Amino acid sequence: MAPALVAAFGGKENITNLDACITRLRVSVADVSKVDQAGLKKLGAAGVVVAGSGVQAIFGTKSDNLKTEMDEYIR
Amino acid sequence: MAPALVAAFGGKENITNLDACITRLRVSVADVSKVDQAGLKKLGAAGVVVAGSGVQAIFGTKSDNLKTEMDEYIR
Amino acid sequence: DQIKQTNAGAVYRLIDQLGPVSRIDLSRLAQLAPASITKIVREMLEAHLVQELEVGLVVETEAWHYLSLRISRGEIFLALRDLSSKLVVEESQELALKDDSPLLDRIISHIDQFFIRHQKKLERLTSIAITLPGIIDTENGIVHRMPFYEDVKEMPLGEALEQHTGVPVYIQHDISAWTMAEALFGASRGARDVIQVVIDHNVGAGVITDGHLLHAGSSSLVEIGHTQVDPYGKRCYCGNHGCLETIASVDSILELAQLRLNQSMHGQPLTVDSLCQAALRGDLLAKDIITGVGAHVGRILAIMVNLFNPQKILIGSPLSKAADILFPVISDSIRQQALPAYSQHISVESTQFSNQGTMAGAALVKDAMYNGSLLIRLLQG
Amino acid sequence: QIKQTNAGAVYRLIDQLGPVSRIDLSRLAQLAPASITKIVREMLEAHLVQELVGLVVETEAWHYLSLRISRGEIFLALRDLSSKLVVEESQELALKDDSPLLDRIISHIDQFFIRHQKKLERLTSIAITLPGIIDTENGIVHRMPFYEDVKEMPLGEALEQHTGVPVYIQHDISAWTMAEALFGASRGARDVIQVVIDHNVGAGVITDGHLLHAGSSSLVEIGHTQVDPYGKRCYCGNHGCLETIASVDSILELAQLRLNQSMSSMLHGQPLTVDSLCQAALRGDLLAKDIITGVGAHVGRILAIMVNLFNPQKILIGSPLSKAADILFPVISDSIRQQALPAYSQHISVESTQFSNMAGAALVKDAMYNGSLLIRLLQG
Ligand SMILES: [Zn+2]
Ligand SMILES: [Zn+2]
Repeated sequence: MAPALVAAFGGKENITNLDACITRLRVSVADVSKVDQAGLKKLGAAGVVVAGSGVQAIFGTKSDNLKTEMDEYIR
Repeated sequence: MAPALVAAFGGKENITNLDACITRLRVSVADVSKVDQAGLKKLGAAGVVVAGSGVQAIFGTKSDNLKTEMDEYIR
Repeated sequence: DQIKQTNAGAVYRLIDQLGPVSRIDLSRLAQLAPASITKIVREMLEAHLVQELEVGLVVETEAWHYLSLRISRGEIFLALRDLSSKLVVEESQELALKDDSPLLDRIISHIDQFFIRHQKKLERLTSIAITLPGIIDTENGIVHRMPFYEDVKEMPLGEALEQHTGVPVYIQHDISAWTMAEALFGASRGARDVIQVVIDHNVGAGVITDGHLLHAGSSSLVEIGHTQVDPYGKRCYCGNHGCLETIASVDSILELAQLRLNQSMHGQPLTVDSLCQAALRGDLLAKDIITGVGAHVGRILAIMVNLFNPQKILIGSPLSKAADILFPVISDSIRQQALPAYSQHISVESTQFSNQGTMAGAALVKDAMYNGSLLIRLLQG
Repeated sequence: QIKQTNAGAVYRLIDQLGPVSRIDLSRLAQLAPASITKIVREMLEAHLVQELVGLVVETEAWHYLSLRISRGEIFLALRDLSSKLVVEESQELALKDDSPLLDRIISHIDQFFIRHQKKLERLTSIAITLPGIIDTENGIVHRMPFYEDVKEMPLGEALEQHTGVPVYIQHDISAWTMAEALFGASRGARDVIQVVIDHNVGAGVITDGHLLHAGSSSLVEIGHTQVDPYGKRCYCGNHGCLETIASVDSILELAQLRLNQSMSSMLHGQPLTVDSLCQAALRGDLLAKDIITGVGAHVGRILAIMVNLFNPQKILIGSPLSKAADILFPVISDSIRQQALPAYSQHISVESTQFSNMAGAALVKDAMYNGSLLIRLLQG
């Protein structure tokens, strides 16, 4: 659920900072061009906000958890 | 039960027409002032409507029955 | 009841407009509790307000009647209508204006007179709606002041009439009531925004935005009747001089036709009907009076468009007869003066109900059934 | 649906009076214990409201991008749903460039976002206020007053696609109208009329506490009501419009053309500026005076008909011309009272807006109230 969620942002090489609030998944990338809008939304996202250089994936309560699942897909 | 209804409306010498709907007991009268509305309510009328010279007494299903009662009581 | 009242009038509203709907459809549309739907529905089913089309529910209106009467200048129009507002019988009486007996009581008499003669056609009396010009306290049914009948001043012609019959009395300003009456039944149906100008013994117009009738200050109804289109004109009973209603008022238009007939040109006495007909045939003198009004109304209705942008513009007046000569004038104006992106898709059309049709209270009773403050009383029989 | 209008109506309540219990929401908002308690339950689970008996609103982590396009400048700022300010920009816009405008505006927004990429806590929507004819429904700016290049600009569709939040198109005028009512001069009033008199002419109206919209939310183009049947062409395609006669530029253009002729004015020497005209109209100059008077007289006549339609409590003017108020105001009032239902005009007073230079606020709160934005915010 999270290994394909890191690819939806481009990949460990494009995600500069992985973060998440209560219901969103505010992740800051290096290149928005590489952000997969479909895959994110076809994985649970109710909307993808691309304000500037930071994406905000709308998944819900699973967000606070998903940010953790994606950080483990490095180690 | 029937004679009380005739009395409340003013007795036979006041009832000029007597009919019944599916939920009301319509009865025309020669003089609305001679009609005891308070009683009509006490007997079981939910409401008493005065439209011109025809008093509508709301009894309900039991209305087409009481029109038949009052009808034989006037004889 | 308190929420059972609005909760109820919502299910009715859905069945009156969307019927035949299913119990399920109703629980889905009204967004109310499933078992809560079956309760309300069953009550109406028992009190004979709705019936099963045998799943399949559609209002029952034939057996219930209401009295819709509108009082406009020395004339009272009384009619009995269905809860669908279909009429049964209509009749127009008189009122004289000045009399040894107050108006308050003369009105009650006609109502009695009307009922007596039509006691065999009348079925279940549900209420009476009254529409009239004047300053009206609608939530209390008290006519504060009223044109035509000088001696009025705080007339509880709503409370006394409610006691004398025992059914609810709904009283609304003539134009406001009419405007929404058109919006539910006729002309401007299916529009959230609507301007309805009314031109008769008194000029004024009503407007609807988003889906609500527009009010001002207090109730302070829209008064475009007093918009100085002529910086001089005559003296108005308001204060200024040259108010729209000094040129556009049917009475003026007729004083103008007359005081302009005394100097050459007809045949029969001068009336609004004979005027329009003359202009209809091709007379240039009557045509010039009609166009003249449209010049003025047009100017005002021009800016009224850049403000609201209605889907429909309606003209309520005996002059809708001369549609061919007056409307085009209003249209040009609106097309020459308001924003092109707006005046594009919008035509000045005629009002569907005459200035005399009892259909003006058609909404008062519908608002009563929808808001629930009636379907609850009728629920008993 | 009914869910959106029923959901946004409970929110609309909880913010107008904080706090309010699940009972006042059921009561004051007309709703049963099922569709008034559960409607808050999902709003609490989405944090649009706050706990503590009493219910208030949570508006700090929610933000929205607001921007205004002036005759030549693009102002930016992020705000809370309470309309508080988080950060504001001051970037120049200019007229001609390599790229059109729509693409230029996007870069501007994108810039604003990378710098202040740490202030943002959660984006809900973006609200723009610019001049010109607009479709709003699709947000297609048709034509504009200072960018003849702009022809059918899908600003709404584009800015949404480039972020993922709803776009709101409105005029600098409407927005400012709600602002004056929220802290300006009409704060506390239910019926206001606000006229703006700058490079664009227009008027925002507040009816019974609500900001008057238009048919299909099409905006009030009161500035395009013909006042002179012979006036000059207007970007709306018509001519003689109000924006054509009272537009501050036209005033000076009219003064300038009339100066270029055989005419006297304490304005000959000092070059013509919006300040210099008033400053000279006050000293009695027959020219500057009569230009403003006329200006005043042209806005008053229209404003007189609006008094008859809305019978407002207060009438506000927002213009650099309010420097010569003792010439303007007294004229607009004189036009109001001489051609409007007395009872309406005999207790009305013209006053100047106590603010200058906006920001959505009205379109974002109302976006919450209608329940449109709320439903989309309930999953986020
Ligand atoms: Zn007048
Ligand atoms: Zn224009």
